Amino acid sequence: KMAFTLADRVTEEMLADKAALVVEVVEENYHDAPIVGIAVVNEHGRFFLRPETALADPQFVAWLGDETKKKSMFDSKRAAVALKWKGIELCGVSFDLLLAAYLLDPAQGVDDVAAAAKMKQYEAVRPDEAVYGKGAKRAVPDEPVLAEHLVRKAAAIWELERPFLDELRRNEQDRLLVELEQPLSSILAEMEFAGVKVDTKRLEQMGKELAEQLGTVEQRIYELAGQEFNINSPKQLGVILFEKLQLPVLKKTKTGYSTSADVLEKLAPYHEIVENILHYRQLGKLQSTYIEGLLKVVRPATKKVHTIFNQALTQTGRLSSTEPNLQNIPIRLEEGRKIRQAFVPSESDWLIFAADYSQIELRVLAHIAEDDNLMEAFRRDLDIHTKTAMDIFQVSEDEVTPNMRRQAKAVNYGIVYGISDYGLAQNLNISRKEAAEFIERYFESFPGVKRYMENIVQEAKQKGYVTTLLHRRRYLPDITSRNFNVRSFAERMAMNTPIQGSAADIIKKAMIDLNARLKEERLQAHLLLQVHDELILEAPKEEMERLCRLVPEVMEQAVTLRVPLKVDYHYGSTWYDAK
DNA sequence: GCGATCAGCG
DNA sequence: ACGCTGATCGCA
Ligand SMILES: [Ca+2]
Repeated sequence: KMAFTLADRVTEEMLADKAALVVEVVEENYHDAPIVGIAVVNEHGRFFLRPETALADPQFVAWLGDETKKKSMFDSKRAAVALKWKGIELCGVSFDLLLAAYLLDPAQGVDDVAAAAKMKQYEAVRPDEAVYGKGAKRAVPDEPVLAEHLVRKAAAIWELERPFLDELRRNEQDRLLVELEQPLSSILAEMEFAGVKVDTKRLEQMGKELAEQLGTVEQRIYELAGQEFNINSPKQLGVILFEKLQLPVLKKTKTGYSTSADVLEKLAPYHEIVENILHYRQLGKLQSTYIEGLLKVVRPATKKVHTIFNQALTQTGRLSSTEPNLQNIPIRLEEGRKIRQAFVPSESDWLIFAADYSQIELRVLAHIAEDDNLMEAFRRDLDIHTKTAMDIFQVSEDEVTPNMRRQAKAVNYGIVYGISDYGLAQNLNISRKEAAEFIERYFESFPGVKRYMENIVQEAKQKGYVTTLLHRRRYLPDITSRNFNVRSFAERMAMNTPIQGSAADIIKKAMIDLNARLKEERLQAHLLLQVHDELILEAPKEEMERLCRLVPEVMEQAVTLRVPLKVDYHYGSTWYDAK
């Protein structure tokens, strides 16, 4: 019901200098995954290609790698990375319908061409799920069904570029797509394909020593509990703590007794068992997620892990990392932080270089709210978290422990993002009127932040959305809901999203500037990971001293704010040592 | 499949 | 009753 050529060979009219291209990878994880078909729509017509012929044709391969041949795509990072696993470079992507839909409305959840197309009343294409099936029924259909689905996606992309571009322009989002999100997409592709090298012997050795500490703590719990149980069974664990040992019930869940770490810490005066249960969970988390979980996804021949950075998922414009998540590798507890010793450079006498922004979101907040005292504090490079710990625990800067600082950190962001006196008292273990008086005092010193929090909520009520400094957008229909709880959650989104989102815009700008600068200095250094406000690279040890001057400066100059941006940096033999 | 939980980011 | 995530696991 749509006309196209089922092509055998590649012809010159398939290689026009502007086209919609579909390079279909059905597997969710596209690393080293099969390419099942190719479709091209251009001025000359519509074409389906079998990949075993087009990807071995030198004229088609050259066309893919020629940046003057412009391609409109959906999810071009997926195609680019699977092509790299075929030894093929894709260049010239001038429109990515996934990123365009994500900028226009991140809450759509647009996961395929049909879902983006529906945004513009275009419906002559089917959902990917209806063509391939789901779960155990997933299959590549017969070639004519596949060829028509891929051509319909390409024709949809061909039609939808212009209406998407013109709405992006009306939102002031068109330079965000073309100068930020599309260039970042190619940089993520390289990072994911390069991967990160893992010391599997060291990981395996820690997993052995963990399995032995786990058993010990486990017997000390059973003995403290009188009997044995499934320490992972909330039914059983709840029965032990709040019936057998008769500990107080401080919190319930929708299913029963709460056993979260916040509760278990408040019960430590009552019984020694709760601190052993905490230690047990922590050692079990390291074992399942970060030992077994990481060994499960290492590619054995190279000892590399290849994450996928989802660029069109978070409601704020942050990235996320999946399979493995390399953005939540432990760091705070000493036992967990040693996991970072297994992350090593991919070549001998290379090193890991990490740089990160200091207090990025409070600096963004200072700039956006134009708070006099908050701006002045950062013009003095004050460490607000340490300063806040001193104020809370009535100590000196000498006696600010890392746990007090991390505590003050949660208070600093909590207050500006709408923490209540109740919530503050539960976090500090102070009375509820002391928490409220503290909150009033903090807004006495930063009235401009208070004003911004009110202004941004009223602006979200009247506009229907909030924006970031580079014009990312988030719609907030619930901001006018009549239900008090639903409306309150939306108000705190209006306070938080412009700040977190602007901080995501800034570090994405830095990654793009950094790559251009690495290239102009002809350095071998390349990005491996982004962790929200941190960039991790690897480079020959001979480039470290240049990177100590280049990277901080690039990051600090990514944008110009009314306060300076501050960047800390370390390097060494493993990720562990690069802090 | 989902909720509770916990690892990270602010 | 601060916000944004992803992984594991039990299942109330
Ligand atoms: Ca930081």
